Amino acid sequence: PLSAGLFKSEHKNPVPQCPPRLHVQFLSHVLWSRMPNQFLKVDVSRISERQGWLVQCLDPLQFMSLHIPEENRSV
Amino acid sequence: QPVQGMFENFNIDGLFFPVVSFSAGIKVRFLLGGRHGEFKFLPPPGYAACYEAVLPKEKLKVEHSREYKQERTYTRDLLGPTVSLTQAVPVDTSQIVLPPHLERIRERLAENIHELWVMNKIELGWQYGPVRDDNKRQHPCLVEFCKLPEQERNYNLQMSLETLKTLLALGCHVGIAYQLTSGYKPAPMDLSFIKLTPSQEAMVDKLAENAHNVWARDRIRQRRNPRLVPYTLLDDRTKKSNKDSLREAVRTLLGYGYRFRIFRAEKTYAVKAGRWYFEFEAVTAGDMRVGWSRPGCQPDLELGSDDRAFAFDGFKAQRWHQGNEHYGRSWQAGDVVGCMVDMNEHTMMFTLNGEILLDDSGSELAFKDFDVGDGFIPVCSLGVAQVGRMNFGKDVSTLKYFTICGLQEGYEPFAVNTNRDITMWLSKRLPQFLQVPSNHEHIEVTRIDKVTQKSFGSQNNNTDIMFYRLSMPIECAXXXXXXXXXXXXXXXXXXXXXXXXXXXXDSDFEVLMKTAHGHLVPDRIDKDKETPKPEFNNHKDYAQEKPSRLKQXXXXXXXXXXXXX
Repeated sequence: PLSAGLFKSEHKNPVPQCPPRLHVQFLSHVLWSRMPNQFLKVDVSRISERQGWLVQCLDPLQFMSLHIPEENRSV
Repeated sequence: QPVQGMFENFNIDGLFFPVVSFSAGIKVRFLLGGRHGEFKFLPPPGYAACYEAVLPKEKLKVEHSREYKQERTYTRDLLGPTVSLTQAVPVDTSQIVLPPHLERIRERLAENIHELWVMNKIELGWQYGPVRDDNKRQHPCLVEFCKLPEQERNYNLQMSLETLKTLLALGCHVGIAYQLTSGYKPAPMDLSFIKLTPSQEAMVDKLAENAHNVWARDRIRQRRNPRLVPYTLLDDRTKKSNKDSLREAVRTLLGYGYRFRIFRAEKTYAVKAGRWYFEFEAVTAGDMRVGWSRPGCQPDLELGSDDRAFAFDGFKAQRWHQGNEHYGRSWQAGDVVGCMVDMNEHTMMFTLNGEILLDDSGSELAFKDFDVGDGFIPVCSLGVAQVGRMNFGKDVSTLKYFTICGLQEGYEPFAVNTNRDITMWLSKRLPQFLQVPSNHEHIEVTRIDKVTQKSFGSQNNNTDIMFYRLSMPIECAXXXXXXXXXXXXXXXXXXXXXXXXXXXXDSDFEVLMKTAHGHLVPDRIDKDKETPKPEFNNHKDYAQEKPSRLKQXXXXXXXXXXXXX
């Protein structure tokens, strides 16, 4: 029945109100990224054998990330 | 056995490439033809391979995907933006009227080109025979110019025409200034004795370039000959022949008398007292700035242009603040610069390869009487195709000009008393969405409340296009999958009804006029309704619902897409 009455908790309220979360977001450029202190350490065979190009990865590496749902984004 | 699916209807703009993504515990082998590998199955008809896709006379290696995703120490070559390879048609000659004043010169040069066409074949040992052959060392196009018919003279004629037309197109003015054969006597004059100027040498080079361009444009209809690349992308061995073939034209003419990337450290590493010194190496001499900024610096504004950074640029030898002042000297390829900041005295100094920089007033000091604020963090900025390297300390064995300066005046490395490396934050490229701040110029948003509305406003002199978007997106269940855009009348728009399980975020892309009061209103008729109420000058503003999409440009179409089968 409403836009606000679809992505919120209540749905049987047909009065089109706007909660404070509904704020316009413009595509901005002021953002910094974090260069990790550890990478995957991929080693290429560097021999270029006649039976293919070899790429190897053995050491595992993990990290955790928060998931903002209303933005549907992982940080 | 092939799979039963494919991604038809996808955007073909861009340079496609094969890619493999893996997490851990994997041993993968690409398979091509030739010395790179061996195919296990046979390719379908027509499909070539990458070892043939590689450009001629250029190597083939394997990067990761974009950048320096290498497990390396501080000796990582940080790169800024780059160009589109500078390469991702011949010159127009036919659109000029040929002056009949030198049509006789054109015919003389055509006769000379024909007689040299005879000459070189006879040097190989070709006689004049009635059969058009190449292995029988004979040619029926060696007879006098006058007895040459129209089916054999047009070649040299058009050659002379296009030579002089290319000359006029380049801009130089054209005007007034033995082995016994089998019947023909080609011997115009001694035309290989006087020097040719380098200008005319490059002229003949450009003539050969144009000729090879037209020849390649003719040859692209054939398969995949290695000579289908333009003349500048051609091997240096056969260029001289095409250059000599065109040099004699001007020989006769003369003889006859006729987005920068910013990098910094973590904001928590700011300093408020002491002497801090760090090195910045640059293997290039392009656009590169280095200095100390406050933990409020903009990742998109130019480094130093505001009161949040104090930098120095060697590309112009200028210290950078709110304004630019000529300071120090420029650097070259493969140089270093040590930056030192004393907070007890508010003193900034820079040494290019151990040589302290001087200002115009004869003072080694760069910056002076500045606020301590909240701290000063090292910062660098690189331009297009500019790579560099930073050193915050912790490696005194690798620091070169620390003993030359800094070691005695109580100056300390930025990361000497550290047990782990610095985070080394950077400026990201993908422009994600952010909420409109109150202290933002040229863009203001209000909110009132009958019905509830969020109106807009602006006060600016330069116009652009925005990408306004709502915060909370509407999610679609497994059954529901339809979206209809109804104008002031009825529902007339593109059939956008495909979403098995997605989350669409309402948005409008509006151009900035002098007065922009177009806004969004959550209204109601029978279901969820968002009305993007526009105003005057509504011809390029769009309004739709979009998932996560990060692209900043000015286009109504050319959007990414793909239909999976």
